[PDB]
Amino acid sequence: MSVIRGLAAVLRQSDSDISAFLVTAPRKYKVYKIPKRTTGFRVIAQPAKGLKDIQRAFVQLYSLPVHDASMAYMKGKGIRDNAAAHAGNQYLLKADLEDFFNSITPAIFWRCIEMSSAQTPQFEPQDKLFIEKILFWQPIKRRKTKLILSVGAPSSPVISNFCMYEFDNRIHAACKKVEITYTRYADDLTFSSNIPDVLKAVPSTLEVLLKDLFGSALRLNHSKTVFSSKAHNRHVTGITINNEETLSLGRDRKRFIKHLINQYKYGLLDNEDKAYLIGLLAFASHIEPSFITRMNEKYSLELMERLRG
Amino acid sequence: TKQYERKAKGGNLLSAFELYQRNSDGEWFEMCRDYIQDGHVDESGIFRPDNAFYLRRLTLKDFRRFSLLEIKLEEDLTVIIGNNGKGKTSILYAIAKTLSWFVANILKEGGSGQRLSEMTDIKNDAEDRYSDVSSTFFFGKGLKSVPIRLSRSALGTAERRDSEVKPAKDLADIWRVINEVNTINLPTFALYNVERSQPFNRNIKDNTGRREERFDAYSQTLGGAGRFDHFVEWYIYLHKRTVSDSRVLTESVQKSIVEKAICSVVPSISNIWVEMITGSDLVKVTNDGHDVTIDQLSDGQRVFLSLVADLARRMVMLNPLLENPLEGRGIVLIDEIELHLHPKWQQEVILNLRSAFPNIQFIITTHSPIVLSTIEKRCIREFEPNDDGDQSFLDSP
Amino acid sequence: NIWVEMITGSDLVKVTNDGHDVTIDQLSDGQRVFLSLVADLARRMVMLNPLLENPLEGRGIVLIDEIELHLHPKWQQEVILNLRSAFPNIQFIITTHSPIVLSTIEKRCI
Amino acid sequence: SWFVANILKEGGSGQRLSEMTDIKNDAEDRYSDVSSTFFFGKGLKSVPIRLSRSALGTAERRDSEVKPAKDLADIWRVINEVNTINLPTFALYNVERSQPFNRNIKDNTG
RNA sequence: UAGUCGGGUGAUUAGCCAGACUCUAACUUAUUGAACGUAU
Ligand SMILES: Nc1ncnc2c1ncn2[C@@H]1O[C@H](COP(=O)(O)OP(=O)(O)OP(=O)(O)O)[C@@H](O)[C@H]1O
Ligand SMILES: [Mg+2]
Repeated sequence: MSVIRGLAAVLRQSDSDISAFLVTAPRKYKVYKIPKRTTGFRVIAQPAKGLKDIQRAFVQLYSLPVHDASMAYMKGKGIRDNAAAHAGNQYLLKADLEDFFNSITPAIFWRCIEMSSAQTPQFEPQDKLFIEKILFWQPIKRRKTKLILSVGAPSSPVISNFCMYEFDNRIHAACKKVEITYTRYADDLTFSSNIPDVLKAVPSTLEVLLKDLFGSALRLNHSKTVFSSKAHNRHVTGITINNEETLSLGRDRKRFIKHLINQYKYGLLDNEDKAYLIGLLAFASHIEPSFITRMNEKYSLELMERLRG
Repeated sequence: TKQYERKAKGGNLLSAFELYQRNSDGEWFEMCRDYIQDGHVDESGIFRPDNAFYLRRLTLKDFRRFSLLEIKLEEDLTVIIGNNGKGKTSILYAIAKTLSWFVANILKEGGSGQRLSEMTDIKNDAEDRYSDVSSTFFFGKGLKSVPIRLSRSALGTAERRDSEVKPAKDLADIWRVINEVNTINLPTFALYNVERSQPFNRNIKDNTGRREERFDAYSQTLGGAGRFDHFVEWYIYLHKRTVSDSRVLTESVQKSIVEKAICSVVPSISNIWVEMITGSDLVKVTNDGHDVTIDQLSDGQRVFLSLVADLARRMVMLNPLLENPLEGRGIVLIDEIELHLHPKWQQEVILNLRSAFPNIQFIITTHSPIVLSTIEKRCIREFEPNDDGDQSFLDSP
Repeated sequence: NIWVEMITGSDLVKVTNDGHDVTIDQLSDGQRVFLSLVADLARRMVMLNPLLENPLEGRGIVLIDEIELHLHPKWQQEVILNLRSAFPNIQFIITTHSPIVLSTIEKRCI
Repeated sequence: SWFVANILKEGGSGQRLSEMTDIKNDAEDRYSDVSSTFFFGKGLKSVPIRLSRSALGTAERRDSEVKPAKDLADIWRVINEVNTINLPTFALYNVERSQPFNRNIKDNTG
């Protein structure tokens, strides 16, 4: 019934120790910096050991609805499925959102769980205290009223999918009536179609629907809208689409892989680059499997089986 | 670390400078300096650099009379046409403030640019009470995008918007640091508007700065009218030295380049000189075959001379290593190109400027139809006669 | 339309311009310059002729240089008739270099 | 000047060096510094200060260092508003003091 | 015209050879967490 007994049973512990620990579950975090691929840093925060266990346990007791058009953080699927759906259409459009994780707060969640078009679970009114202390971070020590959703915590992916449920539900049903295809990854939106002058209308529709559902809280980033066609470059989440209507690793990456094999032929390569080359060939086999059949023709199968792990 | 080497050996610019600073704290220095300096001579004898520099796109949200707008620009020339009250001046004002963040960071480490006013630039009936401006630049295949945003909230409101300026500091540091060890040529930026028309007098001088040192060329360059009172002082300094009868140039060569450009562009001036036999120093010109001092010229003559003379001095000081200094990189903005000009001069101004300065990007506006009569049709943009802040994209005829 | 208004304990001037209401520092240069000529000339005549049924019907001489400054083609076609209709007894001397302005004046005046 | 500005108001600012007159004409470092040290009895025996500037267009920049001087002036200003104390004097007399005296002292102000 | 896709030689991130395409209109990105491919 109540969450405290449920957690105490699943963790196999006495329930008074759960309520004693949860008093200050916010502030139990570590903070650090990671480098960008060109120049500068990105800032990350991760929850302390043992609070991880309570989060993993909580997501066993309950479940929440997800729409089919979502592609991230779901089991069995991956980025190839997202790229494959658009591959038959000659016109393309893309868009993006401001501050997707930090923009979510308890007031958004408690509205969405109540007003839903689908079968959300019931809860005890007094358990809401413990639910808020499990799910949210307090970044500033004195401004104790700030609570936000962190990207680095095991439960956040599921909650971020649930909050989008009605937005995905409506926009997909609208696109079907006009011959337009829609999919969504973590925070990318992608649209495509095979007839002209239909895509020009779409950006205006999104901006009305966002303020209708969320008010001021989430918004479209105006600086990132892009249009393309069969006459220019096209790619989706790192995968290129060629003029023969098939997926590709792109010419520039293919030529760089050829160079590393030629260094290995004459024994010039060393252990770091040898490890890196094996990792790339393991990935390349999943997306463009005909490439390996040409590499063991330009080079002997004898050399290729020696290189392979 | 190995990640930066795999990028740098592929021709990426920002990874090479990152290794140079980290390892200095010579392979990586030459890669930085050659990207900036390589070029060749075309079949017409004109020098062309391998990597160009220009603006690609602009966007405006709740700014003066515009709710939302987008525009795309050409690499060589662009011209805007309309009547009173359509936003022509308000576009050039937004670009000029954006360029000021580059100029401030070539002169000093960690400098500061200009702001938007919280009293008059916000739209009068917008419900959310804040405003935004956004841009994108290009600098060859080593880096294909550089973004910037400026913003501000209305007076007396409770919540403040922030600007995003860091990508402009990152590029300007490369030009500033490489130039101190060895030397390079540098880019030019300028604005001219309707504050150019003013009277002339001799009894004047500035006790601030020195007029013969290289970094004086950036002084007051985005102010709206040029410092023509600094041109006269510099031209007299060249005379007093040359009268006492690598690749840098002597004062005798620098003096000769400037005089040739002035006589070539202005239709009715044919010679110029300094003289000082009477006890004092004067500048003389030949005009309609007669001989006069600068204060006797008409307003239509003085304004056109004043524009051409100030641009040539800045070009000559900033590019010390070229054979013909008038061929460097830069961006120039000009509002109301036909102010004080007779109809027979109006129809030929633009093509003379494009002949004398071959590598600059020009952005220009007007409200008269004669000026267009030689221009191609991809260079032109125009507003709807029907508009009331509804037209969300500017387009060609 | 034009009127006087008060905000934050200070008085200021408002105008209605093509459909909306603004302060004087928000007008374009072609709008301000044309307003500035007409407003100055009207005051001086109202102060000098206190005993006419319409103060603007008195006498004098006015000089103007470059009539076409900051005006687009459709306005510079008609400015002369509107001035001469508003000040019936003044003598005017005027100069120009644009042939559109002349396209509505008789040959004796040139 | 940095002590005087901080006794009168919170924040505030002193005077600074001039880039076209004060830097030595031929020094290859291209920057200049001035440095000082005060004493205020056995409990506060040292207070250092530096003022600095450099030429335009260099790879790096020099700033001033003034925090230890701001800290002492705040103690004098904060204690005096609760219960009154005595305060220090600073003055300069130059060759320009010798000038004529104007007998018409008509000016009045409060 | 100029941009964009990529089959083949080439001690190979270059250069060169062959064949294609156009709605005003691409700019390659981030772990120790989540999901996926390959080892163990
Ligand atoms: N904050 C504002 N809100 C609404 N309208 C404004 C605002 N500020 C100015 N305006 C409008 O701006 C217009 C003038 O814009 P601008 O001066 O840039 O146009 P312009 O006529 O093309 O200028 P110019 O011809 O002199 O170069 C006027 O119609 C005026 O009513
Ligand atoms: Mg990992």
